Amino acid sequence: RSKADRMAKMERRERNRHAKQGESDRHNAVSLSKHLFSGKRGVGKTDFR
Amino acid sequence: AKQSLDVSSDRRKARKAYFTAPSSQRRVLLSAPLSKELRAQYGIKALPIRRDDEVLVVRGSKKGQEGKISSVYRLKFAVQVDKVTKEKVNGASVPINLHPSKLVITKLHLDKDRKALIQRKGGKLE
Amino acid sequence: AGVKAYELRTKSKEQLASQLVDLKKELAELKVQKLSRPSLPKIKTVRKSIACVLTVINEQQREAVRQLYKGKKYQPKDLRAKKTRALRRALTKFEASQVTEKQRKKQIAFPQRKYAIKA
Amino acid sequence: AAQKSFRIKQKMAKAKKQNRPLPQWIRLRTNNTIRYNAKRRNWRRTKMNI
Amino acid sequence: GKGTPSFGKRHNKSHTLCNRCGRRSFHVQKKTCSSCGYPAAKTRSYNWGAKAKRRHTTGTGRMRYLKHVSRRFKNGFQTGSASKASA
Amino acid sequence: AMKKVEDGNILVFQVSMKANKYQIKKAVKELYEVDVLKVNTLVRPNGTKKAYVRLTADYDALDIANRIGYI
Amino acid sequence: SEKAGHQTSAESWGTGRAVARIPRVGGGGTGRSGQGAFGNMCRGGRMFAPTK
Amino acid sequence: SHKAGELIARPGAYVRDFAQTHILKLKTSRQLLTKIDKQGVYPFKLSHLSSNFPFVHENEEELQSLKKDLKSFRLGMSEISNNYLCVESPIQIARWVPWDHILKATNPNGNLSYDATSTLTLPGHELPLPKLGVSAIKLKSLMNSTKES
RNA sequence: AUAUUGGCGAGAGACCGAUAGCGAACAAGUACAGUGAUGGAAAGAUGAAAAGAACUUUGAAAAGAGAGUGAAAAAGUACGUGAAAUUGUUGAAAGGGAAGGGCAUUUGAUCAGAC
RNA sequence: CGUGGAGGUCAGUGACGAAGCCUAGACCGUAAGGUCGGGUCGAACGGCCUCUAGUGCAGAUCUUGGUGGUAGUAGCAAAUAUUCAAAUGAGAACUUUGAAGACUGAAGUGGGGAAAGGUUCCACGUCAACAGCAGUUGGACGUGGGUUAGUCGAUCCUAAGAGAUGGGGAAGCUCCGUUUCAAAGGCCUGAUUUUAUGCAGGCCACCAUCGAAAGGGAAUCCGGUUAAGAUUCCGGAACCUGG
RNA sequence: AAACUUUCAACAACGGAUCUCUUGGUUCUCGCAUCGAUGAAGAACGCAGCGAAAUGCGAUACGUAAUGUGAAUUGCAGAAUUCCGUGAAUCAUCGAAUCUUUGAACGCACAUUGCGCCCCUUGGUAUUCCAGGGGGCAUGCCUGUUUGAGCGUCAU
Ligand SMILES: [Mg+2]
Ligand SMILES: [Mg+2]
Ligand SMILES: [Mg+2]
Ligand SMILES: [Mg+2]
Ligand SMILES: [Mg+2]
Ligand SMILES: [Mg+2]
Ligand SMILES: [Mg+2]
Ligand SMILES: [Mg+2]
Ligand SMILES: [Mg+2]
Ligand SMILES: [Mg+2]
Ligand SMILES: [Mg+2]
Ligand SMILES: [Mg+2]
Ligand SMILES: [Mg+2]
Ligand SMILES: [Mg+2]
Ligand SMILES: [Mg+2]
Ligand SMILES: [Mg+2]
Ligand SMILES: [Mg+2]
Ligand SMILES: [Mg+2]
Ligand SMILES: [Mg+2]
Ligand SMILES: [Mg+2]
Ligand SMILES: [Mg+2]
Ligand SMILES: [Mg+2]
Ligand SMILES: [Mg+2]
Ligand SMILES: [Mg+2]
Ligand SMILES: [Mg+2]
Ligand SMILES: [Mg+2]
Ligand SMILES: [Mg+2]
Ligand SMILES: [Mg+2]
Ligand SMILES: [Mg+2]
Ligand SMILES: [Mg+2]
Ligand SMILES: [Mg+2]
Ligand SMILES: [Mg+2]
Ligand SMILES: [Mg+2]
Ligand SMILES: [Mg+2]
Ligand SMILES: [Mg+2]
Ligand SMILES: [Mg+2]
Ligand SMILES: [Mg+2]
Ligand SMILES: [Mg+2]
Ligand SMILES: [Mg+2]
Ligand SMILES: [Mg+2]
Ligand SMILES: [Mg+2]
Ligand SMILES: [Mg+2]
Ligand SMILES: [Mg+2]
Ligand SMILES: [Mg+2]
Ligand SMILES: [Mg+2]
Ligand SMILES: [Mg+2]
Repeated sequence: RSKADRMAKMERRERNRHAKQGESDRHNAVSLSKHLFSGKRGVGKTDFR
Repeated sequence: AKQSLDVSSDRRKARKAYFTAPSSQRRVLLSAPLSKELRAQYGIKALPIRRDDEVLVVRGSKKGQEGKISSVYRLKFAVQVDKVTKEKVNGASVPINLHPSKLVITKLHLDKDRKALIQRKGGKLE
Repeated sequence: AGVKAYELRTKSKEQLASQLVDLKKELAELKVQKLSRPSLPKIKTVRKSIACVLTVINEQQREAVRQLYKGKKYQPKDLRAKKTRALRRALTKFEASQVTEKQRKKQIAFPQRKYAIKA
Repeated sequence: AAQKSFRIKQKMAKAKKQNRPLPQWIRLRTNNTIRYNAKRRNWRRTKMNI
Repeated sequence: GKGTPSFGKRHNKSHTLCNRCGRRSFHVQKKTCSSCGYPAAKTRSYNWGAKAKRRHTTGTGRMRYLKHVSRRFKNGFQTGSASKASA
Repeated sequence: AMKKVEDGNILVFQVSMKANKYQIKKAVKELYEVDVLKVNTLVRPNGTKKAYVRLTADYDALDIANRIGYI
Repeated sequence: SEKAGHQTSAESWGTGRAVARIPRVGGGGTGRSGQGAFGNMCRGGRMFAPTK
Repeated sequence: SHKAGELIARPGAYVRDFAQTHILKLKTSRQLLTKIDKQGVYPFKLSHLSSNFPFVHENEEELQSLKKDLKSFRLGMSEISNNYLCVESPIQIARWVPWDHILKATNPNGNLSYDATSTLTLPGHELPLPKLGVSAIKLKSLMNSTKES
């Protein structure tokens, strides 16, 4: 039992370093956002305030 | 060289067949030679290994020791002979995994099926 | 451990039904014990015994129905042979070998001969 | 939604029975590569979509 | 107010679970699945989407009956049983 | 479930999902040889079915619970 | 393979102030979305003059 | 198991653990625990907590009333045992294990193995053979795997 | 006699070698996203064998220091080899509003050949 | 000059250490580069004569991965507010109880529900990660328990509407239409005694079906009870439909 | 003089290149012809002595039967008819079966675990009310059978 306990503690280390709040937290960030890195700004209507 | 069109000399295929062989194929993959005495007695060179045979270790660090087979671990591709173990200072004793091709059978476990198998391979029984 | 089918084949219908209800009672009390203990290795043997008894009863009834329909046209569809749908729809050997009288007389009169050139 | 259908309640029951960590005797098997449950679900983390 | 305040009024549903394909693509007002085409008799698939055909084709499920046809063919669609003892 | 036995002659069983109240009453009378007053049922959040079977006052659920064999 | 480096859906975002004009994978929520595609200088794209 | 030469039985004597306390939910469990705490620090049978015990006659109505009392007391003891307020005292059988079997078969973790599923801890934290490195769980597995036992 | 990027069974190569080769060498059309049609990843290597560090001691503990297993922990489930950017410690040096370079020699340190 | 593979040769190098990597050491070439020593490492690799190519990077607002300076910096300032003792614990601005001061102010920071979520409810154990300070605490982590109906809803009815059949279009996937240009279906009396139900001897105008958890609609109240359930359980007292 | 900045060397970090590997891919050649109303492909929900997947299977549920082999499976438990055997086993083979709810999906309907009718049987005093068990009831078309319709029409 303590062997398998030490196994699980050594296995959760990299997830802990990526700061996931469990094995069910699997939020994936995109590489680039289109609304942040596309378009130009003119003299008319704009996209954000 | 090979001549048949059904044999393959492909390393990838041979390694996949060995590592995904089932249990009844692993039985024939784990075969062990006989001693010179049993060879001259029976007329057989090698046999598949069984769980109650008395063997001798002829290769490795434990070369020279004897004992009976205690387990034939077909999943781990190994065999475990009694009285060949590694001991610890807290009193533990783990068994050593040995390959059957580095052993010599000195005495068989003879029943009806093994007698039929030796007569099938063309040996003598008297 | 468990029942053996070659021993079950030497019994009759009410004997197999009695053995079925005994095994069902035993599986019930084993589930009662499993409520308190996680590992009970007899549950597997009792389940395989129940499946074996049911198999033997079904094959006895099906053999009786086959002897009852022996030889007749129009057997039931599960007692009929199942190859494939296309194989069931294809022509038989008789219908495939039906031949016109004109062709039959022609094949009688002039069949293909055997010959050699060499001499 | 406190007044649901049997289909929704059935999928909820399966998703409740699937919500467990890995059993510890599985880690002790020979050549075991499963180190965690990579399909674990949480109610506030990710949604089931009916 | 076309963005985040209007995202708060979002609590109905356009699609529910399908019965043929089980996907949540069944439009409740059209009474049609936008994925498998149910309740039409034919299953919906298009040649401009090859990745979707690859997602839903034969062999992506259990193949409860087709996986034994090759063995039954190789043995010759035999009937009956086997004999014992080689004797 | 233990509290209901010493409360209202009520045994608690897990039943098949395909069974209704008539079948539950008939099976309890067949299996344990008692008389049934009432059957209440629910479907649990883990997907099984649970029945509360209330017996009549000419019978004692404590006796059946001892026979079954968990008390 | 004749379809390698082409089994994806990507479009160029245009002339602007931040990024180069390579076609980029669209979508969301996977880590692949926003990455460059189809070029011989892109990771996962086709090679220059594929072998026939 | 499937062994034919085995005994299957329940113990009849119980032991109160006075260093444990937990308020129970069953009224019969509370009444029975009041009687058990009145009984003392010795092993007791469930028949001794009855009110019809001891017998003042031989008439079988006192037998019937004692059996009805036992039927209620089993329901009480089922919840008293669940919360570790009381433990059973075990039934033993003497049994012989061969020394050559003991010395032939081997343990992977010698000194560090213990039960961890037992409930009494004084069995479970015991070494039968200390200077050979065999624990109680390993000794009972050797006894079960021997045929010459 | 001809066709065959699907299905089943085989044999191969002056092909690729984990950012390559199929999107996928691994529970991959998976996880995740979208109302929906659809979109769609990352992720291989302790050791011959887990023999995966018993025991002592400091610490609330994670751990440290001894000890031990191993051919080797300069192989410790962060595990073959472990480059660069970037960082810490020690030693040497230079520095009155950048640093670096070319030609030439002084000073200090360091070094091969050879008679 | 250099790189990945191929044919030939050196009976080439190699566990007395191959390839790779590091090196204020040595030599050769105008150069591309080649060679030797030392350290690290542990299983393969070269010279020459020829064959072949997915064969040489500083740039492309290049692609993917990694890392800096800025910098212990900007900042962690909406919603009036906290304090004392004890207990627990290795450790308490933040946990628990007690003692005080305040706030929401019944168009509440109270008590219930509908959409939606799905176990978050409750108990026991318990702190690596998360709760932009902390944490012995938690909607976190591990293991379980919990939802009981003749009368409450759904189920039934129809609304705006949707939609088969009979027909008619369309190369076809399918389109129109909802009583239509169709031989469109039931009750029972019969007579009652192969006797059970064939005709009955009169009917039959309407044409499927789907569509409301806020419309229409048969019938239940009080008291008690749990860690968590109740117009459903228990005790008492009613009512409705069908037979 | 230190500190600080920069340069050079040794060691240690950060990071995962290079080298060596490979139960994978890719291309070429050869052989074969076998899905479904006797219910397919696909879907949902279940099932292991102790499993969430992958891989199997259907209330006989990681399987039953038959045939071969001949002593294992293995993390633990457990295997005398597991053992000189009519016999292990996530073994191989596979001809007998089982095959929940669905799906072309077939009594009607389906955002419902909704509503019928017929036949046999068992239990409630019951051809009429209620309940359990078993077996059935789609459409188009072909051949035949039976019962009919029409002054369409022939002989009486
Ligand atoms: Mg989704
Ligand atoms: Mg709205
Ligand atoms: Mg709408
Ligand atoms: Mg209900
Ligand atoms: Mg590529
Ligand atoms: Mg790849
Ligand atoms: Mg990829
Ligand atoms: Mg959204
Ligand atoms: Mg590595
Ligand atoms: Mg190393
Ligand atoms: Mg690292
Ligand atoms: Mg560096
Ligand atoms: Mg190349
Ligand atoms: Mg080369
Ligand atoms: Mg050599
Ligand atoms: Mg070297
Ligand atoms: Mg240098
Ligand atoms: Mg060179
Ligand atoms: Mg060479
Ligand atoms: Mg190139
Ligand atoms: Mg380069
Ligand atoms: Mg570069
Ligand atoms: Mg340039
Ligand atoms: Mg970048
Ligand atoms: Mg500041
Ligand atoms: Mg501010
Ligand atoms: Mg404020
Ligand atoms: Mg505060
Ligand atoms: Mg105010
Ligand atoms: Mg006020
Ligand atoms: Mg008001
Ligand atoms: Mg709570
Ligand atoms: Mg708690
Ligand atoms: Mg915090
Ligand atoms: Mg903290
Ligand atoms: Mg919880
Ligand atoms: Mg229409
Ligand atoms: Mg309706
Ligand atoms: Mg309504
Ligand atoms: Mg009205
Ligand atoms: Mg409540
Ligand atoms: Mg009441
Ligand atoms: Mg499955
Ligand atoms: Mg079927
Ligand atoms: Mg409805
Ligand atoms: Mg006709």
